[PDB]
Amino acid sequence: VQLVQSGGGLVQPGGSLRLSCAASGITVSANYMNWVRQAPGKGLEWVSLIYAGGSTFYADSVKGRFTISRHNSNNTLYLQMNSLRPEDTAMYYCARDLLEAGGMDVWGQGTAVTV
Amino acid sequence: GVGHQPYRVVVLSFELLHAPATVCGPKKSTNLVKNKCVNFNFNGLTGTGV
Amino acid sequence: SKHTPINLGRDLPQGFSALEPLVDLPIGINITRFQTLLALH
Amino acid sequence: ELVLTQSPGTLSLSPGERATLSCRASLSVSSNFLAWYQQKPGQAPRLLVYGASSRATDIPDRISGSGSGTDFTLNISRLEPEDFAVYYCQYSDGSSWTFGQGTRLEI
Repeated sequence: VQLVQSGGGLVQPGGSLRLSCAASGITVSANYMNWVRQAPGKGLEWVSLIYAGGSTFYADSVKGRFTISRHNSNNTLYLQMNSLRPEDTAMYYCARDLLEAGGMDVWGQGTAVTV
Repeated sequence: GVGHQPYRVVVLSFELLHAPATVCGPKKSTNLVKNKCVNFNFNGLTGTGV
Repeated sequence: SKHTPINLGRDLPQGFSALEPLVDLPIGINITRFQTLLALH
Repeated sequence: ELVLTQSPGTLSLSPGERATLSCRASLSVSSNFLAWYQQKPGQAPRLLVYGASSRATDIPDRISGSGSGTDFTLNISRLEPEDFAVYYCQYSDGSSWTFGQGTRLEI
């Protein structure tokens, strides 16, 4: 019923950046998670998807530079940026988009990636 | 166009076990000679003769 | 199998009759017990 | 994969009048998995309609938004001053995911 994105900030490229997209009440641990970026001066673009089953689909450009995991007791998603780049500066959006509707989007913590 | 057409899909599966196999083909029949020395293979029987 | 309607009176008659093959089943299962169906209800 | 030109990029509208807003798809796309949804920059975006058939929540449900083939649009019956946001036209496949850059509605 309420979501917060916490832990994202300014870290050097090449390292690992951690972020938590946390919900309250609405049990999304079996729901369909999509992960979207928004670069400055650029529109929204989807990157990552993780489902209830053990199947991970990522963007074509980045592919294996992302890590996503889901907490088994609470509806919190921990996501990890690996091998960062300065051109990867973007604000972050996590969502619970079902194929039927794709609702309740989140404001998202404003983030930037640089040296 | 081609992207959203109803495509009929059939999946064929098989496995091995100690039970004998079934779909082993229609096989070959010749019926060539009835008087001369040949090499016959009547239902897995190997031999020669007239 | 064999079916022989030559019985006269009673008893298992003296004589001799072999058994022809009838069918073969490719069923690989362990067999340990045997029972009979006498369905006269 | 899917190209979607969302038109027009500049608007000179005013609240309280009829507006028709369109997105152009690539190849004869359907609308049963289409997603029109609102977005306010700097804040949380909102949902307009799923499947372009039955309108979503938190809206007075006056949008005649539908389409087929390459023709997808929404006609608003009455504009409101609260509607000055960017709308996103979307379609989903279940295995391929493509976005559409939204259109700027100002005066």
